[PDB]
Amino acid sequence: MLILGLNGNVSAAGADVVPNLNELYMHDAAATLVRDGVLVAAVEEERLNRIKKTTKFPSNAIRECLAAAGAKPADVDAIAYYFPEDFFDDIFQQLYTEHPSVPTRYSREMILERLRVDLGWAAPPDILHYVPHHLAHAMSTYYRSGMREALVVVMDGAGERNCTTIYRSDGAELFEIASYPVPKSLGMFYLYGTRHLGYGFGDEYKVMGLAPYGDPSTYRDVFSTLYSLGPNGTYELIPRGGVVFRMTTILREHGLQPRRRGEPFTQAHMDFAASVQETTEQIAMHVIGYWARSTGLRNLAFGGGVAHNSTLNGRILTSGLFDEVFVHPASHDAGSSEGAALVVARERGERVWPLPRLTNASLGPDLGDVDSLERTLKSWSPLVDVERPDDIVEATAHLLAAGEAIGWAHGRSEFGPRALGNRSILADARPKENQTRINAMVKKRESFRPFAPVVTAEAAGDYFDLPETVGHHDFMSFVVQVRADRRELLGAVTHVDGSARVQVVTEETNPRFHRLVTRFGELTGTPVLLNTSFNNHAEPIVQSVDDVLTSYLTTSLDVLVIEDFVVRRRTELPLALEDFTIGFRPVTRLVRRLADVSAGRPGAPEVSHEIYLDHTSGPRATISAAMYELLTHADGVTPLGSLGIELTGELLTELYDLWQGRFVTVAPV
Amino acid sequence: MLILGLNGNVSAAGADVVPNLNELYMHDAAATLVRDGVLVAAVEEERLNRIKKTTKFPSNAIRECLAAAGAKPADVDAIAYYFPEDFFDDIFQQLYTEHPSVPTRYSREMILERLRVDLGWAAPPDILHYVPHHLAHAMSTYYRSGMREALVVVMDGAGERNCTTIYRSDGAELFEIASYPVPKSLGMFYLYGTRHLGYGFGDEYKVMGLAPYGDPSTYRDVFSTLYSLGPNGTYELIPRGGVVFRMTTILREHGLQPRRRGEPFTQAHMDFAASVQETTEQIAMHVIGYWARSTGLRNLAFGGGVAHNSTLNGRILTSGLFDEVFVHPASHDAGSSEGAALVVARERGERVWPLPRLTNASLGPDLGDVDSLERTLKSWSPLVDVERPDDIVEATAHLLAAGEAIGWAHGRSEFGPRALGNRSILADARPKENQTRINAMVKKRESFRPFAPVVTAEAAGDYFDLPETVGHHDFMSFVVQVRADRRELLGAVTHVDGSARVQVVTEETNPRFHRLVTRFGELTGTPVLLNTSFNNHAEPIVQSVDDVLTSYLTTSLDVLVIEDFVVRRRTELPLALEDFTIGFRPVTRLVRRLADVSAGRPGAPEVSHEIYLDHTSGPRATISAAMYELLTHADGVTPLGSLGIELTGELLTELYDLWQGRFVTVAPV
Ligand SMILES: [Fe+3]
Ligand SMILES: [Fe+3]
Repeated sequence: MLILGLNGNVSAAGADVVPNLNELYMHDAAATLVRDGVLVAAVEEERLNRIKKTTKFPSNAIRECLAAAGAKPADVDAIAYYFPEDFFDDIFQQLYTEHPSVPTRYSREMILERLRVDLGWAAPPDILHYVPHHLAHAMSTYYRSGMREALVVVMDGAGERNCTTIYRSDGAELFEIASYPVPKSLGMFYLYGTRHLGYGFGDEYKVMGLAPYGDPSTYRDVFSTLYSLGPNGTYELIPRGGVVFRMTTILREHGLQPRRRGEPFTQAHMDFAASVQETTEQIAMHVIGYWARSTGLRNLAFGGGVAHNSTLNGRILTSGLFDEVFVHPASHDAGSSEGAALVVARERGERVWPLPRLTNASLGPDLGDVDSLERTLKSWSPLVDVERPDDIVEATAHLLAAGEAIGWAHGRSEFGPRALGNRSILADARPKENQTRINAMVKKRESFRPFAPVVTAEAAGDYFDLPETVGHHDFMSFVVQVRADRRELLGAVTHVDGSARVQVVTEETNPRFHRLVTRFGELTGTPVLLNTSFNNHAEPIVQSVDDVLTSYLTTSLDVLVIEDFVVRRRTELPLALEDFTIGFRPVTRLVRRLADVSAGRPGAPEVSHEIYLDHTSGPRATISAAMYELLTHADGVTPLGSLGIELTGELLTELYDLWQGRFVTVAPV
Repeated sequence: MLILGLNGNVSAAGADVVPNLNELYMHDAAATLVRDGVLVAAVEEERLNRIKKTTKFPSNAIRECLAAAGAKPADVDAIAYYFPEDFFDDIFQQLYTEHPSVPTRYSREMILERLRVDLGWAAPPDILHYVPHHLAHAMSTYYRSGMREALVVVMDGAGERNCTTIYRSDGAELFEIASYPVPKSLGMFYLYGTRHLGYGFGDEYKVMGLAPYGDPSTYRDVFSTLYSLGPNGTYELIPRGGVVFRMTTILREHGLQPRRRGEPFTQAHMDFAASVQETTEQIAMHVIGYWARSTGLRNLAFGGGVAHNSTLNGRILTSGLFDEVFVHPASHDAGSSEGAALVVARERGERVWPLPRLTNASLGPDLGDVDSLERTLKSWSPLVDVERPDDIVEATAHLLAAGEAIGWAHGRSEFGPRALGNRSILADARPKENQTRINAMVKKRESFRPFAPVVTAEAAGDYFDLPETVGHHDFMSFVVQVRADRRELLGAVTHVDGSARVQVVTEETNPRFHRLVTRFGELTGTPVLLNTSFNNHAEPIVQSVDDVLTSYLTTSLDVLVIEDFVVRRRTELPLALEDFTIGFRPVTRLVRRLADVSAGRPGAPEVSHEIYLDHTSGPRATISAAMYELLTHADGVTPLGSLGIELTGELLTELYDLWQGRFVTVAPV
């Protein structure tokens, strides 16, 4: 049976269902394809529409999943949606009361319309089926664990009814044993803390990264008025919601004002981070500990968005409550779509359980074959030199050992937030100064951010203190201690408390990446690399050849390795664009705006030129009259060189700024 | 002692404190000036910035109040704000967590900055004082009643703590005896109902207008699951707030979807309106009845926004619980600003109580003197003919009796939502077809809307069944029955149940308007007129000469009476604008926008031209390339005739559309 699982809102490519549709309303849109129980293809819409954690309907994800799996629309037996229909339709109705001119169409109709318009794919209404949100999460987590018995815990932001649901397995089935209502959400608590630290939706892992620098005791007393642990795994949490969240009143009362975007981080900020992280662990371990003791289960499969807290995951491993713990690479909403697919297949009669443990998150589209790639690379030759060594792994280990920081792109893209050796930025794990270098210089972000190591399965025990409890480390789900005698050596990837978010790579999972790490260690003595996501500040992980080339050229990475090829910039900045086109993204908007900005009596209006990305939280940039004129010609087909506009260094430098911001698409003819 | 009272948010003229600042966040911004306890000047910011129920800081209102009262900034002893400081600062902090780049400035600083920037008025921080929201409401309502003892009830949307507060007077002081928390808000319930009917914030009185057409029994069973009345004046109301309001789930469950803007009203819609109104009355009378019986008080002073429900007010009169009832012309937040002023004066030592009953809501700016007006009118002569009869009241009664519908503007503008004979549209109350005519034709709105009569104090008992309980009818606060033997006669102002929102005008309140109504009755036999607000669909009540002339000329009113002058259009449409200027409002935005709207590979972007008003819920209009070009010259100074652009009928008709929409300011040189 072939099932398509979906999550996300219903918005088209170009405009949203409502103006500035809340970013909480079905974020991390994705599609999964499940064939006889096996996840055969999976990718998040963000990788394709280039909008971080997008809520847009995942049309592109569907197209690519089908092609990646060698399936056609007609092969799909059913479509599974990650939330119940009456809940989703309740949300739409709410929206419609707030926006009187938006037509009252419900989710079923709207989903099918998207399939029809974007994919030319019409189906009978009853192809669509809907599933409880927590069950979707839980089925995904449990089935992908391969475990024959497990305590299965889902902790997130919010389902239709609960923030947290506890299940025990019963062979192929799940028995729900407990839940905690939406107001007790750890996900929502962590997000509030993240917003207080001057961040937004999606930035939770940054707070988790800052927390080790802080002292949880500075604000312990204040935090103790925000929650309590009760008997038998019960807890209370300060009730979110209202004109003013009660938490806001309390913080302001104690003299804590929220950090602004781009301000430095004080010790006070780090302390607050530590308090948010500590509080989250206290409650999560209170719940998990109680239910582990009560059920006597020693296998845990943990999911929902809170399972992306790898520090918490580490605490789970060291508690000694379990013998084995599994966390899915996509424990956020994108992963629950495949859980919906599993539920729907089961309801339809399919019996696939049990399945092998998921070991490989590389389920997105690949880069095409190497022949077509070589051809594409020739089209980029005004900007880059291309070489094809006898052995790409051999060449790459040498690049790494000589001290180069590289883009590394091959095979199918990683499903879930973590790069794992298919769309990675790589460098030596040893030099401590690589933290500043990859951050401040290459990615352009905050310096405090820690980096994650990858080690081979063969060498893991030589660098890390792996706990007695067996975690599955294929997806960087867990924090572990670096061996004390290796902390100095592993300068770029050891946090201030001696910890690291570790990727333990096996040959089976990723032979090329495993061989790379193996060879690097033969050359240097140390089979460990730094592995961070391949993206600048303005984009999600790169997906296509176009994305990879753009990202390489608009950051200051030393060199790009894509499939069999080594690619290096020919100049410092990619300014020779004569034979390149400029195009708009669906969300690009270019304006000449007039406004009378004087005080007193009205006077002559002033002209501004501006480009912006018309999605929730979309960036914006002032541009010159000359840039405006140029971009009126951004048709995605005409070469820049033959627009009869003089391509000055000034104009091209301005264009480069916009390319770096991803406001436009720059590609060869 | 001279106190300035303020309400509203802190936004500048041109942009809001945050993007798309919620319209609930301090709406109906206003300023009041209280001198030795007497309201000497009062006006809402909306009348000046031309934005309905604006949340913008009331800079213009302050300027005009000062000038209207013959005061300078330096004369003001203190500034009073209608909410507590810690509540307002809590709201800002909330906002700042949601918007990381907005600087964390608190209300005191931000208010004083507005005074400094907009008015050139600097003061020491401690000039500003803040007051509990319900006490502000209650002091305003009670003091303006002139009552020596009263039950004082405040029912609104939300204060900092309660939706409803009950007080009994103690001479000049108020003793709080009871409150109901914010989740029990009648104001919020009524707004939700209003949104379900395809309306928005501010439209509550439209729902109240529709309710008599409906049958409250159709949905009685459904509605009974939304609330209950308990012992001793207690009640429960369905808890608002959450992902989905529980009320939304219930409505959708029973097959009730929200009406879209501009759709026709079915019997089902009218029934729903009747249910919302009935429910509101059931609860309000449950609370008021209990407290009237418990306190034994037979004088009621009723305030807060729910006191603008004139149907409810009528039910209060007929209950027989009271001997006298007073409702302020501005019972919404604009009126509470003067309550804050009264509290602050009392705290500072002033003892003004008791004061005479408020009888006159005409406290805004006047139209200047008649000499300057005659001069201004000459400047409009390309568009209008101006005549100056010996006796304006005599001429006007004749216009009315001959069947003309008129604009009528004189003296100081009305404070609060109701026009009362200073900025009114007037017509014969007798012809039933005037309902369709003033609505569908002149104002451009829904046909169902009822119209309100004005009668003289001398004649009130001849047309209306005034209840035994004495209501103060100076401000159209109460609904009463039209005498059965006059319902047929008073065709334009009698609702389907025989009721009307009546204005009983005295000579003292408005001598000119009283004389007009008196003379009209001498001419026709019937001293009753239709009296509706002077505004089209796209604006609040007209304020200035410019506003009045614009409104007259951009609607299809027959004739304008302004002060001593009769003004008539020279052509059907005001197209001779050669000697007129065009200007932007502070919120006007004119754009040439590009976007690639194709599907498939990117292609050439498309150009759109558009003008919009950059405030929350601001209108927007597509315009032609030719209109765009023209408006680039809208400097508010250069005459249209000498721009060297050909003023075709087509272009001028398009301009007229925009003028009617208030997207631009059109005025003589
Ligand atoms: Fe989820
Ligand atoms: Fe209020």
